[PDB]
Amino acid sequence: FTMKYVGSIDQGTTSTRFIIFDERQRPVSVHQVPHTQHTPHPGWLEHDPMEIFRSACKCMSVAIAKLRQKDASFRKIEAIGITNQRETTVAWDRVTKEPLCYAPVWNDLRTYDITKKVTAELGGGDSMFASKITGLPVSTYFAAFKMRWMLENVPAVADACRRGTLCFGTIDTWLMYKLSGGKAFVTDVTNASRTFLMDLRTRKWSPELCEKLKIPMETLPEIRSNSELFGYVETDECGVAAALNERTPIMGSIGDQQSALFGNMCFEKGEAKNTYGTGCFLLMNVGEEARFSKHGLLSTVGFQVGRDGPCYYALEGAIACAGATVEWMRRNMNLFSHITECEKLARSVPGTQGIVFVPAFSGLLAPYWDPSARGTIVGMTLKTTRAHVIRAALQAIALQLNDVVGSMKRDAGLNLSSLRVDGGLSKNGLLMEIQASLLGVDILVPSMHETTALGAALCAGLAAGVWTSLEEVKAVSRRENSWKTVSPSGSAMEREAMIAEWREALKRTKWAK
Amino acid sequence: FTMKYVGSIDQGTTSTRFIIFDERQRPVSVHQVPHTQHTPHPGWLEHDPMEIFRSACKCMSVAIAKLRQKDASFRKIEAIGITNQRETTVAWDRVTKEPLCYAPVWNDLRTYDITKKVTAELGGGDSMFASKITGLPVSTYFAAFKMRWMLENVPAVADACRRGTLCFGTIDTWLMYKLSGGKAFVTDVTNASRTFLMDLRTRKWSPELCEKLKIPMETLPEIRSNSELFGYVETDECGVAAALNERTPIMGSIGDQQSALFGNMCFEKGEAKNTYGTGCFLLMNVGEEARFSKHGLLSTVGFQVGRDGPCYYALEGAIACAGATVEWMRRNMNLFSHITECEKLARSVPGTQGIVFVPAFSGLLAPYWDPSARGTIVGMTLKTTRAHVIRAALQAIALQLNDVVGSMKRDAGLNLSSLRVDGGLSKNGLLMEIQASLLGVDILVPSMHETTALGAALCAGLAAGVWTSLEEVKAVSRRENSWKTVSPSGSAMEREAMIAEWREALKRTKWAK
Ligand SMILES: Nc1ncnc2c1ncn2[C@@H]1O[C@H](COP(=O)(O)OP(=O)(O)O)[C@@H](O)[C@H]1O
Ligand SMILES: Nc1ncnc2c1ncn2[C@@H]1O[C@H](COP(=O)(O)OP(=O)(O)O)[C@@H](O)[C@H]1O
Ligand SMILES: Nc1ncnc2c1ncn2[C@@H]1O[C@H](COP(=O)(O)OP(=O)(O)O)[C@@H](O)[C@H]1O
Ligand SMILES: [Mg+2]
Repeated sequence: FTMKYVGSIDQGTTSTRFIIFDERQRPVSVHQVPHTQHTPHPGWLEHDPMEIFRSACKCMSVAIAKLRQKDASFRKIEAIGITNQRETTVAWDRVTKEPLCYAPVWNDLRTYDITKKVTAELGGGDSMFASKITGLPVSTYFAAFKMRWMLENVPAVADACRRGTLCFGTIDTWLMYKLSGGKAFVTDVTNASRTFLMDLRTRKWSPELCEKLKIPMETLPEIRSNSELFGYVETDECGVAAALNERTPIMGSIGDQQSALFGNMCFEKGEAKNTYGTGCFLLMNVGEEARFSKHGLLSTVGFQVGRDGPCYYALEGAIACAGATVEWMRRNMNLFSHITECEKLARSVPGTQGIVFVPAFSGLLAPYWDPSARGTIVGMTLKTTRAHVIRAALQAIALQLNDVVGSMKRDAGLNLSSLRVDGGLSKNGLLMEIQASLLGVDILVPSMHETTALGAALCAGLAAGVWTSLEEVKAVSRRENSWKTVSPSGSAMEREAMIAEWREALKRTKWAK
Repeated sequence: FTMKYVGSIDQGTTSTRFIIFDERQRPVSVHQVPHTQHTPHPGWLEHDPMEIFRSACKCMSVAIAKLRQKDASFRKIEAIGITNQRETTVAWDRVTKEPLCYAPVWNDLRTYDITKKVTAELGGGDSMFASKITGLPVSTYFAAFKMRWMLENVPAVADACRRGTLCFGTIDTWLMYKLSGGKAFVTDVTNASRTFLMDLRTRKWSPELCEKLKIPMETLPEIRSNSELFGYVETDECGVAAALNERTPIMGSIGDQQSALFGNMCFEKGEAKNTYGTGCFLLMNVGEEARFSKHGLLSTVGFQVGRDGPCYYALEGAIACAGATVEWMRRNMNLFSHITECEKLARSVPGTQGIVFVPAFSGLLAPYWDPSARGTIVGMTLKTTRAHVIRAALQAIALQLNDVVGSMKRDAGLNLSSLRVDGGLSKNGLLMEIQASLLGVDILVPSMHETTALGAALCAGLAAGVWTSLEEVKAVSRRENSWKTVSPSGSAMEREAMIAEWREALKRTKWAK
């Protein structure tokens, strides 16, 4: 009979995408719509919630139209999954169905003042004071502090709060709310874990933290798993309820990085995913028992398939400048013109030969949180060329991830089994070879470019019966979607010497204000 | 009354050049002939003395032939001045009139083993043991150690020493010897001050230093001033005498850096010159009393006009990578296509916005000696561009000079009156402006920049009576050749910030070994 299709909304920081998958886990139809990156002040970033909603709607109707062209028997989508940029918080009124203000992005720094105040007055100076509850440090990124800011600075948000019509929610909630025409007010365990308001292990809202951070629990949605019935697409914007035909259940919701972990089949303990973009996030599945960090890392939910399915937890490490570093060498420094020359020049030299380039342009994150760190090159002679500098940048990305991986291994008591990588820099062959040799792990690069989107589609498809088990999911994946493997090709001393050289260079990165 | 002309032989590390000046101090003819750069062993550099002499004669006959084509008033050259690469030492036989080997160049490093031996055995671990006598530390550069190497390693030189036919001479002596047809064996006070054999206070050879270093006084020439009769040109090697037509006296001899000091009219104490070339050589007139450094700067003779005349001393400082940095950014780093873009890109930004680039590619010299220092960049953000790196390099050159100048001012017990500039990077308007703001003195840019050649021509012309006083020399210069004056135009906090950043960066430069 006809193919079963699963649709995935991939709502990213810069754009929204709807991707329709079939039973082969193959992306058969795609549409993308970008949205506005509002920066009203320095360090501020916010998105127009209604623009994001309309973008998703357009993506759906266009992708549906394109598929019916390829398959005329395509009448319905079995279920829809959502995957989203995390932490970004929307504030809306439950009567007008409208947002009270623009949504502060995960990246936004406006919450700095509140962040300081929380650590000092509630944490007594310790930013890790609630880390055994949330798995998180006090930071500008997490949803709670953005909520507090909107209560303190936006009169309309406080007006909705004082009346009792205020709703707070991350992008998954907002989308599910508007897609349902105001009928659903829900969130998944992964998104909820990024709010600073959820107990990580019990996966329930914490009244202790909600009251301390002055957030009314009346403004918070219901927490569900990643794979179950969330609601139904009940909106004719932009003709989506029509474009859909059979009434379509929303059955998947999962944070973007977690969706990548899931979509790359990282089901076992020690299986990890590094998602490349401007920076990169590294997530490792640490098993069913939550692991807490002594070395800067985040403790988060990996995935939970079903209301009482096993919850797999993860450790998370972020480094800020990856793809941005390679482009920096291009648009800012003129080291190359085409991004194909980047690897060509880097491979044209036997080594860095004395130099180390620490591309800490936005400070040191990884495990060693040092906001004073800056971009720095040491050890240069007159024999130093752009080729050695580019290769040093590639070595640096590898060494930075090694610092994260090392920290993850110690925090989890678990070796990195294998590493999946996708995104802009996963194409760079030399970077992969250096990373594989330095980490001592196999690097798997998916030939299918839509593994982030696939995660939410897998969550929905499992809930909708398109796929019946993770073992079937894995079997279909192996049959349909190939991958390149990059194995270690370096020596033991070659690694130790490179790290020792790296450690010496880090000492000189401090620059500060 | 007829037009008067003075010739200048400029014998450098890479080429020889004859420049004819008229009485207006205008360069009216020039020809350049290179000589072979012999590098038999790594770090070694050697010059064929007969090739250098042949080149000098070739340069003279061609430049003269060129002049009479375009100048009907040119009849003869009144006098010839010589200016030469210092320290480079020639060993020749007094009977064959030919060298026994090639001449080790000033930057040649074959004398390292001997230089460590002198510091150990004669100095007692102190390389400054004869600094109060010579003004120099024990170093590979200076002639005495090259002479010693020739007696230890070259059998012909050791053999000539036995018979009493061996002559040691710096380039001024070798040329003066061969030009005269073996009739003159003399050196000027500036060139002699670079042998490690002259006493600064007496301006004579030190019997004790000759005794200690086993260099017989039979091998050394007679020390004279920079301006007087040395001899006559009595050779027709490349048709030179014929070109000269009339008999021509050699009336000027001065080391290349001192010649720039003289060419730039630094006749008064407090007046300084800097040659912005591949590296920087800073010379400051310290007066009629020798001033000694505690910052590793060299004490030397600046000039002496006339037999036993007033002897003005100098302090000398150098930086390794000035022009070499600008070129390095172009070829090795692709920061710009060719020379003109360096200034334009650097000017396009108001400042360096936090970054510091310390181009210590071959260590730090000046008042902070550190061979372990390497090329370093600190403070980079994603806002940093190639333009910022270029401007930072220019700032770094100026900052290094500021440190050298400061150290000179303290030891000499005098303020910097003004800085005259030449070399090539003096054409960079922004570099001059930054330099002026950092120093707090006006910077003088001669529109006639053949200043090194001018010094020897002035020396010869003063002895020949073409110019009758230093006061008239300046008057002619002021009337005929226009100066560009660059006044300090910075902010107290901007200079304060630039120096403070520079200071921090220097601490992060240690790397080598
Ligand atoms: N082996 C297959 N079995 C069933 N349907 C398929 C198969 N291959 C392609 N299709 C269908 O053909 C349409 C076009 O997809 P296409 O771009 O060819 O997919 P792919 O490139 O992944 O094979 C889609 O609707 C897809 O479901
Ligand atoms: N139910 C199925 N749907 C699609 N392909 C299947 C199925 N069962 C087995 N296969 C096999 O999986 C392989 C992948 O097919 P397909 O995705 O069409 O390849 P392509 O990359 O050319 O699109 C084929 O060799 C096919 O025989
Ligand atoms: N001390 C110096 N004086 C003048 N130019 C120098 C010096 N050192 C390096 N240079 C560079 O060499 C070029 C010409 O100098 P030149 O006198 O021909 O060198 P050399 O002394 O080796 O013959 C200039 O463009 C300049 O950048
Ligand atoms: Mg196909």
